[PDB]
Amino acid sequence: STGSATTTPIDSLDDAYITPVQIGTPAQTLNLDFDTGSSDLWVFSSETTASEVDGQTIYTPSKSTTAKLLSGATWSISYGDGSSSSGDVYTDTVSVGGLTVTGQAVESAKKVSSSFTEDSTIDGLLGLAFSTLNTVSPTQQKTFFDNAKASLDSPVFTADLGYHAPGTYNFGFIDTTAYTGSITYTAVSTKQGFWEWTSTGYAVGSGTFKSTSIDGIADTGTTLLYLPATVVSAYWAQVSGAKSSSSVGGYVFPCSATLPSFTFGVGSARIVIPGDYIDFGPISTGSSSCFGGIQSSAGIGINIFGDVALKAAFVVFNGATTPTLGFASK
Repeated sequence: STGSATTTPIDSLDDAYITPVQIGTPAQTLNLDFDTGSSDLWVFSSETTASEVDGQTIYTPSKSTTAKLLSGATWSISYGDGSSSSGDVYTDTVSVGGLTVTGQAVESAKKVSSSFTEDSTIDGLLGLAFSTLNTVSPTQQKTFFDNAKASLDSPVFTADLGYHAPGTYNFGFIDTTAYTGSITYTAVSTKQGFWEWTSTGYAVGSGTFKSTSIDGIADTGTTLLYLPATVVSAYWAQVSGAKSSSSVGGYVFPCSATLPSFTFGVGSARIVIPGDYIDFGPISTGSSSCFGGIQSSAGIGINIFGDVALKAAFVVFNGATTPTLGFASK
């Protein structure tokens, strides 16, 4: 089997991407944030504290003839940006782009933190990291990908995120028309439960490539590109007026600037992030100070190849017995 679904930016800055997901019988369609940095599929629901729902579409398990309460199971998750959610668990039928999993754990939110409530466009998350990170207790549950894997034509999914435009998540096949040149594959460590890999270096604009190992995670659920302070300082030094602002919470730059590109290495291959992809617009409405899309990972504890990086590539998440990651230009 295979599946193919379009993923759409939630706003004009590509702050996140939503993908429609069918849950239950008859189908209830919710727009979920596909997150290769976590491993829970959770949804706003009829059980979510009413004051914490503001415009989201909810899953109502009592209206699904295939929903079953997973007795005794609870979940609770905290994300890198400080947001969180928790609740109980059902199993139900879940379909993505024509690919159907029966008996998928659907984690129903009883509580969500303010940032989730305040974002009306995201109805929940669909985790695509390794199932070892799943938070369901006392019986850990599998991700959608893990459940689908054996049925897929090939044990892979691909992320093709757009810049200010829709893109595609595919399951079970590689669309050879969706990228240019070749796909370069690179090793993955699953030791921390992430799609963790090592970039071979970087360049700023038309500058010379610096060969240096940068360990980090491919994370569709993180907006920006978080890299070591040395790398980030080298980038922003090429932008007149750019500075790190503790009050704003990162590097800012004059909105009148033309940003240089940023290149990252995948083996001997190179992915170029155009300068415009690094512009996240005014820090507040009407400001002439703009927020940068490349930020320091210092004090996160890990480097993160988030959407800023991933949307410059066609990315293969290869879930073979020994997982790997592939990157192509597009």
